[PDB]
Amino acid sequence: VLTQPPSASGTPGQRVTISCSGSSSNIGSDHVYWYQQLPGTAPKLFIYRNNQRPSGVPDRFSGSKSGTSASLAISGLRSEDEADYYCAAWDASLSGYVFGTGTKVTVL
Amino acid sequence: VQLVQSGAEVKKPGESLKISCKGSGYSFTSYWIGWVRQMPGKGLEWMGVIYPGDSDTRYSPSFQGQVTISADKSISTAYLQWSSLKASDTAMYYCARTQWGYNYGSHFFYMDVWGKGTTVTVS
Amino acid sequence: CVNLTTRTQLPPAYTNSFTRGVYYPDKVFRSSVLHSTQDLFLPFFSNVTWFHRFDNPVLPFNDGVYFASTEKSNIIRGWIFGTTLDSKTQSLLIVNNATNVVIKVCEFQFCNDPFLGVWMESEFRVYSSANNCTFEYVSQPFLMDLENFKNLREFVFKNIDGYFKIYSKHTPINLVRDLPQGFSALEPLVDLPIGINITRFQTLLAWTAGAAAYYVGYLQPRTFLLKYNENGTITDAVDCALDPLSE
Amino acid sequence: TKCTLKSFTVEKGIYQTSNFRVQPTESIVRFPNITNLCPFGEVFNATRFASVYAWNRKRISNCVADYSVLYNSASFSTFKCYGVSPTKLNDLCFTNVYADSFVIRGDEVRQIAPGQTGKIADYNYKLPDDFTGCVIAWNSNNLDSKVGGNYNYLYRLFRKSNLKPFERDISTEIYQAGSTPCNGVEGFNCYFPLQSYGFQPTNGVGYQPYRVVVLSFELLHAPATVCGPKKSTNLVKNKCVNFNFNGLTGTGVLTESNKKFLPFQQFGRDIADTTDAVRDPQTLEILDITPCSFGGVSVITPGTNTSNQVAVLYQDVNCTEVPNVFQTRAGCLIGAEHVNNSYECDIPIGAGICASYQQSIIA
Amino acid sequence: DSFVIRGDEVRQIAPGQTGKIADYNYKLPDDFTGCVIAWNSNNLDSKVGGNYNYLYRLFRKSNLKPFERDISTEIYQAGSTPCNGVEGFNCYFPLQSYG
Ligand SMILES: *[C@@H]1O[C@H](CO)[C@@H](O)[C@H](O)[C@H]1NC(C)=O
Ligand SMILES: *[C@@H]1O[C@H](CO)[C@@H](O)[C@H](O)[C@H]1NC(C)=O
Ligand SMILES: *[C@@H]1O[C@H](CO)[C@@H](O)[C@H](O)[C@H]1NC(C)=O
Ligand SMILES: *[C@@H]1O[C@H](CO)[C@@H](O)[C@H](O)[C@H]1NC(C)=O
Ligand SMILES: *[C@@H]1O[C@H](CO)[C@@H](O)[C@H](O)[C@H]1NC(C)=O
Ligand SMILES: *[C@@H]1O[C@H](CO)[C@@H](O)[C@H](O)[C@H]1NC(C)=O
Ligand SMILES: *[C@@H]1O[C@H](CO)[C@@H](O)[C@H](O)[C@H]1NC(C)=O
Ligand SMILES: *[C@@H]1O[C@H](CO)[C@@H](O)[C@H](O)[C@H]1NC(C)=O
Ligand SMILES: *[C@@H]1O[C@H](CO)[C@@H](O)[C@H](O)[C@H]1NC(C)=O
Repeated sequence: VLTQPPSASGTPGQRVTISCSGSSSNIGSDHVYWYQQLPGTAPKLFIYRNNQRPSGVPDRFSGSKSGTSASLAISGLRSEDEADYYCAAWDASLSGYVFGTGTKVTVL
Repeated sequence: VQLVQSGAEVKKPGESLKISCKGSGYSFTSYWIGWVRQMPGKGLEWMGVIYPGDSDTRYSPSFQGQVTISADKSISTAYLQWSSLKASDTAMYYCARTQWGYNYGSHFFYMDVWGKGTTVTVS
Repeated sequence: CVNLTTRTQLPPAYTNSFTRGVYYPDKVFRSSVLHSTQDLFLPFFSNVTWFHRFDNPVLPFNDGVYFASTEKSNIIRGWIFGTTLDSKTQSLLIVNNATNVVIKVCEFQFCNDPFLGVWMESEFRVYSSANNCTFEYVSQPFLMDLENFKNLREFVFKNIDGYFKIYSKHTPINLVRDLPQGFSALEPLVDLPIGINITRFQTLLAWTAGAAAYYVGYLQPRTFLLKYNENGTITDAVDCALDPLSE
Repeated sequence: TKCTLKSFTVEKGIYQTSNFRVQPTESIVRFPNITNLCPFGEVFNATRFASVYAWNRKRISNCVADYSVLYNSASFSTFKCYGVSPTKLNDLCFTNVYADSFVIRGDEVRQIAPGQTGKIADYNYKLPDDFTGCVIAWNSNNLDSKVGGNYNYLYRLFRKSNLKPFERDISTEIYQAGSTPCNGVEGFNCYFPLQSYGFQPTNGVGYQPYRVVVLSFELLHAPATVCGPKKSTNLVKNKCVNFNFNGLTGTGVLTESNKKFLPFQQFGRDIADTTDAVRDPQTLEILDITPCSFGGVSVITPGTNTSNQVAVLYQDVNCTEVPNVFQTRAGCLIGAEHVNNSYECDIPIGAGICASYQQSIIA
Repeated sequence: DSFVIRGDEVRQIAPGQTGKIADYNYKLPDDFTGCVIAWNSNNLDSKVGGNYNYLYRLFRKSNLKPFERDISTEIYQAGSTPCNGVEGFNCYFPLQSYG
């Protein structure tokens, strides 16, 4: 089970960081995927291999691993970013991809 | 790659229901068409995968035996099927095409593309 | 498929191989040297089976085969290689048809008397069912002229370490009824990366009969001493197991 | 010279003390310029993969292959290379590379190594005893193992005779282990020959799955298509260089050849069966390869009683190649003064030339 | 010399062996005269949460020479772009902490 703060908020043009805590079972092995769910839309691959970014994705999004916790940084926040930001990783104890508790970013 | 899944269903408890996940625009016979639940306004839960090519099945612990997920490689469409529909089972059910290559030994499972889901209402 | 039954049944004929069937054993240039190599070669003065009718029964393929045809109107079409050749096992079809050269290692359901027909080409009656194809290659399209002999094609067919190796030489010929005496080497044509089990072979020919004949010989494990000239061409050879003198 | 004899006194004579050799000044690397990325990643990336009894094979060809990714990887449990070493794999070009792929059990990973024995090695997949390759294995216990036990992967437990190297057996015949014909249907002493093993996620490392992708690199002599990611340089002729032609490496002088290579021949060998000619992989020019000039070095000297002045003879070396310079048939003699006066032979030089100290050294 | 290696890697700390530990962290000379004494320190140096104090250098420009200690903290660029000396794509700390 990946643990995430229930909300994040900041002024547009700032940089916002989101935490995602886990154990050594799940994040111990190259797993910090990130997908956002904008209202009424399906998630799609937005960060893979901890930080790698797909072609088709805005360049301002960069995250990284902090041990057994994940970290996502939206630099130069904009309006459209009200998207439920999901950190994912698959536990490895009985397998199973687990999504974090989800963070609803509010722009101020 | 434009997986066109299904519409929206409203059904009563105890009935049997089938959600199709139609694949198109890619080699649907060789990729994992896994499933994910999303209760209204909550986090995404993984459910399980099916390999249409060999009908191999995988489940999360919260679903193994609660949902029976199958595939149809001839028509290129994978099926999530309920043994028994339940009251709480209402959710926004997506189907995404997963990969699980080792990328030179680093295991990954990233749901690259997603359908528009299936809002299943129980009453 | 159509089973052709109007064929006379006579025993096989035999002839003398003389010194034919020597090929370049490798892909490295050497010159003014004598190189001793252990490989599958056609023995000198061996008994080569000689066919014309519509003569093409099923024949054995053992360690490898030496094949030669004497033609004036491109009667030879190709070969079928396999274990059963009836879609029960993986099979190889090599055909040089009116439009291209096709090599396929698909599972084919072959006819029990496969052939092409023809001066213009018309009939193609080699196989019916064909699926689960693993390798295919098609040569750049070309038109073959289908109408003493003039064209000699020599082939050695080997199946070693996953490769189907085809050797060939083209020369003028002027005999009516035999294989020439003299020496020539077969150059490599193509390295086919096809791991196909080859143990039996049949000849494809293209009503009336034409003027043609073909020869089938067999390769054996032998040591040969090969003579390379100034240009790296193999110009002579000794069969080390033929007689005490060659040894 | 004093060092050669391990003495501080040197007698009159000629001593061979070293070897002169012109050193290469450039590194000439020529590979085919086919920069299409080689699909190695797809053999490892493959979502599926075989079973040991029927081991999938991909023949990788016509590509530029980067092996840094394999070595720099931090994930492989076992990266054992027989015949070659991973770091130096980038330098060479291979005629053909085969990528067998299959899912073995953990304890059995040792078996998929040259000349090893066991069920997997004998009746399922046998590595040739002369294997040139890399056995790349990882702990695939979290992808190919299910809670209930995956059975798709089959290993052939019993065979009539051991499997020959690089031979695939897809036979489904029923194996009789008694004198009775078993009859081709199950019964006592009739059983299916592929026995399906069952993995669960929490099994011990002995029963944990270790996927393997043996890379059987083929080094036979022929045209080479798969290659290292190395960059090529301009071709330099008539100079001592270090060359690398499609995996063929050495030091020498490249000159234009008059040999008539056939269209299929890629390089040549001398009477000694050593390489002496190469076809450049980018332009189909035939080059002759000679070693860079070399020869023995002899020191012509009067004894340490008379002089510390010496002359040096470069044996079978030209005087235009080495950098009182006297060129003779025996080689280039520097430091001895050539005179028109003959005398009795004192210190032999060679080819009729002798040297003496008469004061200075003369030839 | 004293250090805490991982179990699978114990084989690497032997003469003429290869791996991450052997190449970029500690290399035993090929002519080693010595004894490699190792014990199962899984109950002293491992914590429930994962000890991070022990760092192994995952990527180096070139292999470590015998009995050479690298204390470098430079950021390792793995692309043509100068990574710029701060983290980003293809800039990462070179000592990756195992847990
Ligand atoms: C080839 O073998 C057959 C076997 O019966 C023999 O009759 C024949 O004479 C042999 N060779 C020749 C050149 O006839
Ligand atoms: C496809 O190949 C398999 C070989 O495993 C064979 O059993 C099968 O019959 C083939 N398909 C058809 C339609 O013949
Ligand atoms: C080819 O098939 C035959 C069966 O007729 C078998 O005896 C032979 O060993 C097979 N060859 C190979 C290389 O497996
Ligand atoms: C070598 O080739 C040349 C043509 O390039 C030819 O004139 C010459 O006769 C050949 N030598 C031999 C011995 O065949
Ligand atoms: C690459 O090699 C081919 C040989 O087939 C040659 O035609 C082509 O010009 C070469 N490219 C360059 C940039 O030299
Ligand atoms: C398959 O290999 C390609 C090329 O190396 C790579 O880009 C891709 O990520 C791999 N597949 C997956 C699911 O990542
Ligand atoms: C060289 O000197 C030694 C003594 O130092 C003497 O015995 C010897 O005869 C001398 N030889 C010549 C050629 O001068
Ligand atoms: C040295 O080189 C010149 C030409 O540069 C040549 O004429 C002469 O014969 C050479 N001498 C030897 C000993 O090779
Ligand atoms: C030897 O005599 C010739 C005259 O023919 C002269 O040119 C030459 O220079 C003399 N030797 C030397 C080393 O000068």
